[PDB]
Amino acid sequence: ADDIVLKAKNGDVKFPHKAHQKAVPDCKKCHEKGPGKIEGFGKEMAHGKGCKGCHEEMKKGPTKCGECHKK
Ligand code: HEC
Ligand code: HEC
Ligand code: HEC
Repeated sequence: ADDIVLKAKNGDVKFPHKAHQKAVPDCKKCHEKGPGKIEGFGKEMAHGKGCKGCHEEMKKGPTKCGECHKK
């Protein structure tokens, strides 16, 4: 649905694929080739302009460790 768990060898990341909708009604923001899986995505990405990127972008959202990686 919206709740998506991103397996990580450094602590899984709980991503709410919902609140990120009303906050970013634009799905073309992340989904470039349309809704679906994202090819290439990864660490550098998540930390880059994948997750934090946006976060640190607006200074909103978890940008510190532990806030994403929960053991
Ligand atoms: C970035 C903040 C996103 C926005 C905006 C939207 N979605 Fe999304 N979606 C995102 C991720 C990170 C993922 C998983 C892939 C990954 O790289 O981790 C997804 C996945 C989907 C899927 C596939 C899951 C499934 O149902 O099988 C769909 C169908 C999907 N997303 C649809 C969708 C729609 C309709 C959105 C706007 C209403 C939308 N997404 C916004 C990240 C982001
Ligand atoms: C902008 C394009 C974003 C991208 C890309 C991602 N996130 Fe995000 N996130 C964003 C905002 C603006 C906020 C604050 C809430 C709001 O009003 O939109 C957040 C918040 C989170 C949170 C915590 C919010 C909560 O649950 O209360 C988490 C855990 C989070 N974001 C995770 C996350 C992940 C894992 C992403 C990559 C898959 C990701 N976000 C991308 C804006 C954006
Ligand atoms: C959410 C906004 C995150 C924050 C904050 C940080 N990281 Fe992260 N990291 C995130 C994701 C979504 C992923 C990949 C999970 C997936 O499968 O989608 C990662 C990955 C890592 C890794 C590599 C794990 C692996 O599987 O190889 C490392 C070593 C890592 N992250 C470290 C790390 C550090 C040091 C952080 C603070 C500076 C940090 N993460 C925050 C999402 C998020």
